[PDB]
Amino acid sequence: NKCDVVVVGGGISGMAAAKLLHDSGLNVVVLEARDRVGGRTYTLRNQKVKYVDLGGSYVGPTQNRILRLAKELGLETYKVNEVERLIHHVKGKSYPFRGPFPPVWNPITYLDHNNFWRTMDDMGREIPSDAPWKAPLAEEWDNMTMKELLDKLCWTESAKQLATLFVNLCVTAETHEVSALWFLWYVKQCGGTTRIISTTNGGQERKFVGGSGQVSERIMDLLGDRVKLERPVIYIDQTRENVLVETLNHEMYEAKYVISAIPPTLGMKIHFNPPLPMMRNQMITRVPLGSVIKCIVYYKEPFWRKKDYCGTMIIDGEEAPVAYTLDDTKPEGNYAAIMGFILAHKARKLARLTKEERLKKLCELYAKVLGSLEALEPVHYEEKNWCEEQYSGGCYTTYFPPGILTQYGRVLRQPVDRIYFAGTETATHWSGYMEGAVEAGERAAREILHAMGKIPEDEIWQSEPESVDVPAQPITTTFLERHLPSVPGLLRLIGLTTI
Amino acid sequence: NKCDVVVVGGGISGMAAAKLLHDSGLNVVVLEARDRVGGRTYTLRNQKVKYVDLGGSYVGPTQNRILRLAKELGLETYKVNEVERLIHHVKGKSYPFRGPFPPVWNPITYLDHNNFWRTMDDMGREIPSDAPWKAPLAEEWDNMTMKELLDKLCWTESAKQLATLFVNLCVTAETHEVSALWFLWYVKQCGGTTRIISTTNGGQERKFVGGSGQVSERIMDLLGDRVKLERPVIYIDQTRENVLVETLNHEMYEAKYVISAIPPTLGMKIHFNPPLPMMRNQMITRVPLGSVIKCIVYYKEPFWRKKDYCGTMIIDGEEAPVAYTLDDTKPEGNYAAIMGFILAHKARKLARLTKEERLKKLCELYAKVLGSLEALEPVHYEEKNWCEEQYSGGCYTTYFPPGILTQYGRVLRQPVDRIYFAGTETATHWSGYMEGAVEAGERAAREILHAMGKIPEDEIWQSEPESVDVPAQPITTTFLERHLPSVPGLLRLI
Ligand SMILES: *[C]C1=C([C])[C]=C2C(=[C]1)N([C][C]([O])[C]([O])[C]([O])[C]OP([O])(=O)OP([O])(=O)O[C][C]1O[C](N3[C]=NC4=C3N=[C]N=C4[N])[C]([O])[C]1[O])C1=NC(=O)[N]C(=O)C1=N2C#C[C][N][C]1[C][C]C2=C1[C]=[C][C]=[C]2
Ligand SMILES: *[C]C1=C([C])[C]=C2C(=[C]1)N([C][C]([O])[C]([O])[C]([O])[C]OP([O])(=O)OP([O])(=O)O[C][C]1O[C](N3[C]=NC4=C3N=[C]N=C4[N])[C]([O])[C]1[O])C1=NC(=O)[N]C(=O)C1=N2C#C[C][N][C]1[C][C]C2=C1[C]=[C][C]=[C]2
Repeated sequence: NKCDVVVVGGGISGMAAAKLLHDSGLNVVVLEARDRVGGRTYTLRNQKVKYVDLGGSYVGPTQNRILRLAKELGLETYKVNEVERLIHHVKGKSYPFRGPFPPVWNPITYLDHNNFWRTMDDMGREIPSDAPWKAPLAEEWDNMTMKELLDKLCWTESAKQLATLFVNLCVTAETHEVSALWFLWYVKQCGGTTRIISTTNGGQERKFVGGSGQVSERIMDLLGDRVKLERPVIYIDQTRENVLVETLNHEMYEAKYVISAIPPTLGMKIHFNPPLPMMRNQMITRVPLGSVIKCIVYYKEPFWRKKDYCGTMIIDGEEAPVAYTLDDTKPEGNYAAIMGFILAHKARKLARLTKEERLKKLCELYAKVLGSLEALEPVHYEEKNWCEEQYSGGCYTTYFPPGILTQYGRVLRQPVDRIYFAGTETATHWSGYMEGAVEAGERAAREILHAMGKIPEDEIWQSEPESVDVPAQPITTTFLERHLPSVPGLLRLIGLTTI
Repeated sequence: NKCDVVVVGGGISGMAAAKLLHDSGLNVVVLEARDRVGGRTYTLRNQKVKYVDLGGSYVGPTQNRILRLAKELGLETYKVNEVERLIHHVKGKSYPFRGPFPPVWNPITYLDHNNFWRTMDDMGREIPSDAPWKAPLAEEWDNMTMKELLDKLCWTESAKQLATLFVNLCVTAETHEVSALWFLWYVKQCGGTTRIISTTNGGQERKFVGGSGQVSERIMDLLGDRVKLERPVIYIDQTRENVLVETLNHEMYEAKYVISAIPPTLGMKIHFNPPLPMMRNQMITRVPLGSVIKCIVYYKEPFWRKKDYCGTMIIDGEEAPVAYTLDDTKPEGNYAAIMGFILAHKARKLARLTKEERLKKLCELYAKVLGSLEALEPVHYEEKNWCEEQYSGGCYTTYFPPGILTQYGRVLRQPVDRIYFAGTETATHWSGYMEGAVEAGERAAREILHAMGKIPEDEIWQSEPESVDVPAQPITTTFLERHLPSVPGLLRLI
């Protein structure tokens, strides 16, 4: 029944909020809809895989909050395999390469590719992380889809196709589904294009030994009986002195404050008294999550390594069920595996098939790309379709369709009386990730601490010291990369020299 | 507790479904979240206004289902005033005109305007009403916003601005918010551009005497104690032999079947066991409703009529809080009033103001456009901001952002085990309107009747005889309208 703060949702954000508040000496309850904690992270354990992350998994440099929280809980990271060559598969052909990005040899295509990435970052610099709607051209960029932006920016099909794959992979949505402003914000608040797509020195550098699900599990252990599983919140009443929170299984909870640590649209599952203010009421119907099936194919050995392939494949084209893979072999070199995401429309399309049919398509693709018959002999397969999750709504995170961020973005983390808003979607650095969940959870917790008069206002937003275990190399550009012209820039140079 | 069918939602669609099923001899319960029926229709009554529709109000020719249902309930329509001249206000200036559409005098602008409307209808003819995702170019049109389409089609700013107003008014959303495919379907399934925006011979021809809220109210009377007010559904359990439906106030209902007669996204407010199939699970997070405040300013007399103005104003520009008005005077000529919609981003922007501040902005605008100081002396004001409604989500209806209709559209009315889907959003003719609510409610009811073996499959979808009270004149085009070239067409000819 009675406590200081009810936290709705036991994912990383809710658990981090509850832990902070508990550590501060407050009585907290976590109400979790599912029979488990973790939310969009889920570590499956069986004999065949030992352990596997079926949701959120990767961490990297600049993600200092999740790294610190996990370290405190007794967890370790290991490096995702990127020792050998990456593969770029284009027009039914594989091109091995070293370094983070597939080389471009055609000089026009090179200028186009260079300009695209550069422009994405240039545009991002105009977008405040904590207030994207305050960008000078916010409205213009928000009233455009990423598809429209790509059509304007890319003078080659090659750049457009790779840019499209980049969008699909980053936000599990089609270029035509998402606001250009929102997507540009999303990339910028992750530290830019290089940081977001890189394995080495980027978001995909590392995984947790034993799985990411341990983060939420170990906090639950610390909180004891304070975490209530199978308690979906259905009703929040703020008419009285204490907030009343009701669950589906008929239980009633009373608190001074509430943290909502669920995906914004999942707020729809709760009936509010009094009704939510107009802007939030409408906002929560406007913010869908993306579509993804995470698939892991297991092999007897990491055979790709013997061919000097690290396991990273970037695969162009509609036919490919998966567009980006990573080696998912354990740090010990066993339980050899390839991880791939079936993204956006392909998640929708391929969900109609059986598990076995999906496995077959993946193996035949990998056999083609790696040029290896061994890819046709999987020993095991695991997958998770996040689109079917009632209490997630999708994965990895919430996307904003055109026009929504400028009109409703201000509302995202605006408190509603005694309800404060956590969840990775309300973060300002690595929003969408486990890192963002920690930031948002701890910030929401601190908002309540300030409301109670326990901390000053300037302590609500707290900086994080850099991890000593996972140091961040700065993102650099060469002179040529900075100053080489775009395609229209080169054409203008030709038109001017013709005088 | 126990019945044949639980209907979730007591708006027109749910009420029509419940009435049909009740008339067939089944035991029906209606579970309604609010302390009233009607949903997106609401008729306010007080001495100052007598009665006023604050939500859905207008009906017109081809809307035969709502007309028949209302007639059976003892209701009558009257004609919205369009006797005198309409006004097109452009660049701070009023241009009175007769007929449905504002004249265009510049020949290039004329060609551009003509081509736009014609192209909208041409495109719509390729879109099946019952399956828009089956249009030959469905993906292409769905992956584009209406803003993108307008940018391609309109060679003049004049046409683009008017086209924008048209979109805003029809679907309470910005051109950049909505799929081109969805919007083109929306217009086509209302009978085309002429039918959708016309007062005379169109969707705004008539209102119900006494208000549209009477439709749901009178059905509730017919159903007696079967309608349960203040019963928001929170949980539907389909694991057992009978469906279990739980409400917020702790009551449990058991039925053989369920009709969901709420806006698709409001399905999110219900916890499902077993979980919804993947496609619907995601669909209901992808389908927002538009943004609108309906505002009615009352005056001592319908003074605009004396100046040979009917009360219809089409008002261009960002500054104007309202872009289209209609005379809202009662058929008796009293309770003189002007109705306007504050739409899309302007609803969001102007909601921050007080009621009094909004009234002032409306009156000053009307005084400008009508050229009358009398517009500055309102006797009364009523408004309703539908964006604040927990159990509506907005108004008039659900819009589809780019990419959603082709990917998730098939799911809209696909049954989930024993749950069937009503609501105006699932209609194929005047979806979005009271008319569509009747169609969907009665069709959903008939799906259950067929599932029970009570009617054959070909009786699920039923045609409606034309109303004798509100006959439909066919939409015609002139020879020049059909064959005059577009702007690029004329340039190609040069
Ligand atoms: C799903 C997913 C996947 C598949 C993958 C991934 C992901 C995901 N991610 C993301 C994460 O996970 C997130 O962010 C997090 O987790 C979030 O958290 P939060 O905020 O906390 O939330 P959640 O989890 O959801 O929780 C919530 C909770 O609540 C609950 N509920 C609901 N409702 C309710 C409740 N309760 C009570 N009541 C009511 N009503 C639920 O149940 C839950 O529990 C990510 N992340 C990271 O970090 N990392 C990673 O890994 C991940 N992933 C992804 C990835 C991707 N990446 C990409 C980009 C670029 C690139 C890539 C790859 C490769 C290359 C490149
Ligand atoms: C709001 C609005 C406004 C402002 C206006 C208007 C409208 C609206 N409209 C629309 C209508 O109203 C609709 O469609 C209907 O109503 C629908 O119905 P339904 O389907 O049935 O649905 P609702 O109503 O919503 O109902 C539902 C119910 O449910 C319930 N719930 C929820 N949730 C829940 C429940 N329950 C239990 N549980 C749970 N969970 C609720 O509460 C409800 O009750 C329209 N319509 C028509 O027809 N007409 C008209 O008038 C209208 N309006 C509009 C108009 C416009 N127009 C335009 C276009 C073009 C033009 C114009 C104007 C001028 C010129 C031109």
